[PDB]
Order: sequence, then structure tokens, then C-alpha cells
Amino acid sequence: SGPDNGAVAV
Amino acid sequence: QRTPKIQVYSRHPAENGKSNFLNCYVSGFHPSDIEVDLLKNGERIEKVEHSDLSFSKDWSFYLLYYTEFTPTEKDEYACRVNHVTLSQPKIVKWDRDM
Amino acid sequence: MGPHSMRYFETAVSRPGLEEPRYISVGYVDNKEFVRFDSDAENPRYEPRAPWMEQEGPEYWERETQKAKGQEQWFRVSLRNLLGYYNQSAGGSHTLQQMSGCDLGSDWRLLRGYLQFAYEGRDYIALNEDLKTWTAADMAAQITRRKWEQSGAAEHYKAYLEGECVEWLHRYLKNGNATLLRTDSPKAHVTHHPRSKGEVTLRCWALGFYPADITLTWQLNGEELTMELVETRPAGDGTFQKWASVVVPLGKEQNYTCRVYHEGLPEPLTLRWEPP
Repeated sequence: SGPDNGAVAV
Repeated sequence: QRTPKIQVYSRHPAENGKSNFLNCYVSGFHPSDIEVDLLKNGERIEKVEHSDLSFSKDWSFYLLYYTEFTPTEKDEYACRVNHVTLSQPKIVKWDRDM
Repeated sequence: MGPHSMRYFETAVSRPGLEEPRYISVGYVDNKEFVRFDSDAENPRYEPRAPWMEQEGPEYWERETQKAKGQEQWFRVSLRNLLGYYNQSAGGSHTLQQMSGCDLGSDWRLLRGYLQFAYEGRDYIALNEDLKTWTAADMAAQITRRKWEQSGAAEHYKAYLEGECVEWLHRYLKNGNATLLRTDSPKAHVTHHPRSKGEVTLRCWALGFYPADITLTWQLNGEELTMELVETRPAGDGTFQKWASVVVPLGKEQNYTCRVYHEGLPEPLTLRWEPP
């Protein structure tokens, strides 16, 4: 199950 | 430049007249777009298969191109790679000893 | 060889024009691909790449596919932001990559957590081994580092790595047991290639082995020799190949021994040139 990088982008 | 490394080799030890698989393993390149051809006596082999796009822990991409073939004494097999990091096509001949 | 591991390797490539980026996510268990998502597919979804993953029901595939759709959008926004940071042209070709994952310890807990990014194939920002601080590789990555220190991104990824990563890896190891426990031992042989100036190349081959982890060595009368070694390469059937060669004096070939170390073997193989 891969990560969810969330709402804040680079 | 992060040019594509190439290894050209057979799946099984080569014997003249015995069906096998010719591989061209291309790795260490960036960006991901690339053109890889397998050549027989300087002519592009059609319907060559390839693996799906993958990348290594140093971020560089790698692909396996392959086709069924039958080694012979005189037919010359090679891998030709075209990539934005190269100033010209990179041609590596198949050598059954390598 | 080594601790059990899970990794997700994710890539987004922007395409010139009004064309949206291509996003690919590949999952690995113990260095073998087990799932894949590609936005260029007719029906983009996560697919089982290791057949033991078909033990998962439709809810698993739906949830993971929805997650990939979210990641794809995060990579799209991130590519747009990176254009601004480096003052690049809006309709160009650029690549953003992520690596994430976990290694398991003897207590089935996280041993090492991994979370890093690259832009144009070069390090951009990485989570340090402490899972608390960030390494910005260049000056543009300082903008991201400040943004992520403010948003608490490290805590967010530390929770995934110590929890979900480790738990799902344990589930996949149980489901893939019958396949993951299989080893293919290398079949080895030595070939002889005469050279000029009374020299010979001896090449020790290791073929058809799985996993890819292997050691090839050459010894002269039992003493180690520090040899040309090619990079381990796929055979195309799921197994691997490697060879190691040495240049030896003509007439002294029998004084050299090749040794092959691989986990499928009950003991290391020792071999030498066998003339016909």
C-alpha cells in the first residue's frame, strides 16, 4: 500500500 | 551526461542453430524517453518486446528489450540506442562470449 | 538477501503542450515488482504484477486506484510549482520522482524508513534517517523544505512508514509466501578465451539465479584476486545472470578457482576451467 503525500505539494 | 549503459547478451549460452532470446539491457539513463532497436546485419528487427518502465535507487531508468532469435556463425546482431544524452546512435554488437 | 522490504517508486513526466503528465507508480516487495499503476493505460488502475496479489479482493484494488489518482494530482501540482522555482518554460518536458518504503527488523517493526524526491533525475529533497528532518539538495528545495517544516510533512510520512508501510508489507509476505520462499540457484561454468602475449581470459558465469543477490570471486591458489565484473542483468524469464573474468598466464589456468555465493545454494560453489 503506497503513501498518500497529503494536501501540501512541493 | 547520464548516457544509457548497454549490455547485449543471450538468455541461454549460445549454440549455432539453436533457438534462444537476444536481450538488450539499457540502464542508467535519464530522461525516460528512449529509442532502442535490435539489429540483424544492420537492419531493424520488427516486433521486439520490452519491459515496462522502471527506475533504480539512483533515479536512473532501465528497460529490457528482447526478441527470439537463432544464433548463427555469420549473422551480426546488435543493439542500437538513440537518446537525448547521446551525440549520435550508440551501437553495441552482440558477442556470445560476453 | 537481507531484511524484507517494500518500496513504491513513483514518476510523473510532463508532456509538451496542453497534454497532462504521465504518472507511473510501481510497488516492490523484496525487490520484485508486485503492483503497477500507469496513467497511460486505457483504464488506469493498480494491477497485480505478482500473481499472489490476486488474493486481494476488489475493495483493495479500488482503494489503491483512488489513492493513485490522488498521487497523480499531487505530482501534477508539484511539477507546476517546480517550474516556478527554477523559472522554466510552462509547456516543457520535466520529471518528478519519488521513492518511499520500509525495511523490517527482527521485531516485525520498522528498521529503516525511506522518503525522497528527485527533479530531472537529481536529488531534490529527502527525509533523513531520523524521519524528523529534511535534506534539501539545492536552493530551490529550500522553498519546499520551509513549506514542509511548516505543514508537518515529516510527521505525516513517519506515521505511514512506521505503521501502514510495515503492516501491509507483513500482509504481502504472508500472501506471497509460496512464491517469495522460492530460490533459483545459479548454474555456473568457466569459459576460456585465449589472448595475445601468452595470456588467457577465464570467465566465470552464474546463470539463471533468483534472487539477484550474488557474489562472484576469483582466487589464485586459494588467495583472493582484486577482475572484470559485469552488472547483474535480467535473463528475461525472471532470473538473473552475472559473470566475473580474470586474465591469467597460459598454462596456469588450473591454479585459479571461481567461487559463487548465493542463498539458494546449501554451500558456495567452487569451480575451475575444465578443458575438453
